[PDB]
Amino acid sequence: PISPIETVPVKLKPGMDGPKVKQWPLTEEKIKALVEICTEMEKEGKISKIGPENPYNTPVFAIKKKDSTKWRKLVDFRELNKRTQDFWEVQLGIPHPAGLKKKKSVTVLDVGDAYFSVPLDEDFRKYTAFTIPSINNETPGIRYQYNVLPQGWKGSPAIFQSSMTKILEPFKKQNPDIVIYQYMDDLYVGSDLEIGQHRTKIEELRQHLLRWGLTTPDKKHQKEPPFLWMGYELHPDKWTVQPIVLPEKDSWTVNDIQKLVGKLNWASQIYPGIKVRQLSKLLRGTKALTEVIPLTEEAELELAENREILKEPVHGVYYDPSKDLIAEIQKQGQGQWTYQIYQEPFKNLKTGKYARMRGAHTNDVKQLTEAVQKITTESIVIWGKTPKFKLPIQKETWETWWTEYWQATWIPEWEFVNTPPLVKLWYQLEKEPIVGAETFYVDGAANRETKLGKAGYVTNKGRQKVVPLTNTTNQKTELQAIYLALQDSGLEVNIVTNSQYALGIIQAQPDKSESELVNQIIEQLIKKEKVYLAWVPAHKGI
Amino acid sequence: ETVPVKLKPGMDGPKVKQWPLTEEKIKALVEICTEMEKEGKISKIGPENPYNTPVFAIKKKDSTKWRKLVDFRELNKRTQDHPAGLKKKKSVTVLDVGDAYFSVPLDEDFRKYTAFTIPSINNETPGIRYQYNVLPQGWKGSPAIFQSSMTKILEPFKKQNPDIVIYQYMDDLYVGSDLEIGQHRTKIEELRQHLLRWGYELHPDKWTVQPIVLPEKDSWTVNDIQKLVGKLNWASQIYPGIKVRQLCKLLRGTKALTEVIPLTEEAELELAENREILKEPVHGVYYDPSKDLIAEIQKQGQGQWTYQIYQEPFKNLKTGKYARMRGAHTNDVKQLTEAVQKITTESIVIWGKTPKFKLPIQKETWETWWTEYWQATWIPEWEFVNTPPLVKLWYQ
DNA sequence: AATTCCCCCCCTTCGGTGCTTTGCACCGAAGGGGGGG
Ligand SMILES: Nc1ncnc2c1ncn2[C@H]1C[C@H](O)[C@@H](COP(=O)(O)CP(=O)(O)OP(=O)(O)O)O1
Ligand SMILES: [Mg+2]
Ligand SMILES: [Mg+2]
Repeated sequence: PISPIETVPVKLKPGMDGPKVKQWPLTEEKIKALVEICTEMEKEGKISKIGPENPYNTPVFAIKKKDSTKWRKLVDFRELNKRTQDFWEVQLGIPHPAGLKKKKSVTVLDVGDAYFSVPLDEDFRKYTAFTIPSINNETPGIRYQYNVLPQGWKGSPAIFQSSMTKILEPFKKQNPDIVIYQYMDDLYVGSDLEIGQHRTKIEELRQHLLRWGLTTPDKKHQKEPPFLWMGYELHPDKWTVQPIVLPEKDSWTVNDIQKLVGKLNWASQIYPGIKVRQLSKLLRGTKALTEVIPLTEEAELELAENREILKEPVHGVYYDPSKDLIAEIQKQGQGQWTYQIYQEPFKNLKTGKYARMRGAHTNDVKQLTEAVQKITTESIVIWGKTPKFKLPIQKETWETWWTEYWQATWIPEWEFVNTPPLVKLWYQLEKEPIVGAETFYVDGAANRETKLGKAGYVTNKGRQKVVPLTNTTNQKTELQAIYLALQDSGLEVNIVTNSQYALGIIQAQPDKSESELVNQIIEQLIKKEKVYLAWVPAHKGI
Repeated sequence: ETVPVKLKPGMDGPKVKQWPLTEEKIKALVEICTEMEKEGKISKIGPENPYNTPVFAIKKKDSTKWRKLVDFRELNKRTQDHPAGLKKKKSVTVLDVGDAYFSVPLDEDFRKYTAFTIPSINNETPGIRYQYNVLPQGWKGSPAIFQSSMTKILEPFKKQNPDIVIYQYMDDLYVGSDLEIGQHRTKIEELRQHLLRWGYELHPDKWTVQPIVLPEKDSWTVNDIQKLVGKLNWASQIYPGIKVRQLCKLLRGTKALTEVIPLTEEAELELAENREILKEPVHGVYYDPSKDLIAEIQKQGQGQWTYQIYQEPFKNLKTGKYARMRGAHTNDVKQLTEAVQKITTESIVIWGKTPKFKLPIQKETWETWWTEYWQATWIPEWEFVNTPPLVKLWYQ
């Protein structure tokens, strides 16, 4: 039926009118399916026939549901969506099974014909006018307007989510011990009651929903485990993802690589060690989605590793609020990190990765801090509390970094775990000049017309060099001058630069850069035993 | 009574996403908002309202009670529009008078602009939306609609005690006296009682400017002279008159950084003259009420932070230090939050305007952890600096 | 050339902003995938 719920008042944007978009030609199978759907909808009062008094139209079409025997009628409301008032979305995220607590009795319910059970604002119905084109043209089209929430309109999801919340509020208030996860029309219902009492409560909930015009057909009412909920299979003690199929293709295109990367990112929520950086690097530079991309050796090795990971059967566990959350982080190399959130050893609540590359130049400590922040925010989302971190960084290393860093940085309660590779800073800059070491005064110049530049240095002992550079900028010439200074020195060196770009990068202790001049300097700085770098105001007589 | 509030011309309204919250914060928000809706202060709304401002909860110092706070900075910016003796008082107590605010109904054409969303743990349910029916805590037009009632609960004390200077900013009453503390702390109790029937001590004088200081040493090396020349050249932008033209002559030619350079008589003279120039205060800076205040913070290590409040570059209205000797809270984020709150409080005391902060922190770390240590009812505008300072030893 | 909507995530690209070393670094929005209904 249709909900007796109050309609949400909806208006158009100021100064705008309703859509007047013509119906595009439609496949005769699609036309017949739409005709039958519209006949049933009009018999049920969900759509209403309209005549010449309505000057609006919007194209309709149909797709195939997961039922593959029923059709989903959709309306291309893009013009109406652009001319519709703005909404605020109430769905702020996706529920996760790792955030679920253990329940003795579980029932999954799907509300049937969800959108079409919620009435639409009467003043807005005229803008939802559509036309079902006749089979083989000839006859004029049957023109309808929506009396309920249409699929394709940008206001339908939020309105349905508010209506479902309002409908569920009385039952939840009168049954506070029952847990109800509400995602659109999908309802997970968990309780600690006996199976008979739980089924009685489920029948009570179904009766409450039917009074508001929401049906809960037995076809999609799950009573026994495993429960298919939100893309997961829920068992009484463990949860798993629904089977994730990785293509076994021998020729890969850009779109196929994107699909595989997305599927591996999805699988990384429970499967440990999933890496996608090598495959994702194949997407840079490319253009057409149909362009075949030859898989490199590194990409093939990551794909084989991910496949080897995904053949074993893994499962998550349900949250235990009495025990403590522990997130352990591991370095995967090349800026990739894995992490496992668990409360008991070898029983993961959830798994994940962090591989975002922020900044042109960075080190492992900064990336570990970023990963810790990401895991912290994800844990606050899922369980509402920050976990205890097991980080592969020594307390001395973190102390040195955060005391000697010019930014405010922090990591929540964490303990060091001795699992290599360990996070460490690969070089340190001397706080004072080194006595007995050659002092290099370096500089880099570049006129911004011809893009030609000079990198030079002189030492206190008389040595000098003046390498010329092509297609470089002032910044790049200063970095080059520092590079010469590092190359042409012993294990201990004092370098005086008149560049704050250079000193600003080199002082942040980079260990990896999206530049080969900074990356080359990094290898020279790791070899030297002591390096003092000093800025001196430039043209001053120094 | 209802004041016809309006927005600035050609401005839509706040549309800001709600950040994730902890279980304790969400539970506190749910309880507070259930009580507020039961009392009619806030009303449940749907998604047809397109506006939204962030909301969270704090626990004030020595209170053990949760307080709901709403980030109204965007609404304050979009809303269509000082006791100078306050900086010279000895004890300024801050009182929260935001509770009297929830009794004046807000204009119905403006309630939609005060929408906020409570999130759910694990996204079990869709976020619960509310709008304010009364004057909200955090909005800049709320104190502008209580002025009348305030300047009437105040008059019977603001005249009985003409010496005490009372200022009001947002939800806070800064009441500053020159009495002995035992006395100022009794008057304040009397004022509390006089606000109870009608419905944090600062010491603004123990506040000092941090001057620019040059190193004092027996022997000066080439590195020392290069650092001194750099510092003096940077300070020449702030204090014109700094010669540094003969101290740049001892650094002539290529020399080792550890080589000791004897300071010539002219160099010593110029150094003494520059020290005298740096010691005397900078003249020619005036607070322009039309312009906005900018506060820059630099981390100095060992729990030391420097800050400069200015309206134009190199024309500093204030310089200071927040020295929280890193002890138990060796949290950089906690120290930075505590420094930001202190600087905002002194900016409101001195000029009446909160400054725009240039935070020496990554944005994501701040958005993650700043609510865990915030204890003020206001929130200043802040931008995040992602560039080493180096001009960080030029302030400490 | 098949055409829809909303939500979360990751990964890549581009234009805008800020500072002033005018290039470079950084951040948000938008494009593609994944998952949910
Ligand atoms: N591709 C899509 N485009 C637009 N809207 C879409 C959508 N998939 C799901 N939705 C929205 C509308 C459905 O009413 C609602 C429920 O999603 P649903 O896919 O379970 C179908 P429903 O209409 O409830 O009926 P029934 O088949 O169970 O009898 O989710
Ligand atoms: Mg469904
Ligand atoms: Mg359904």
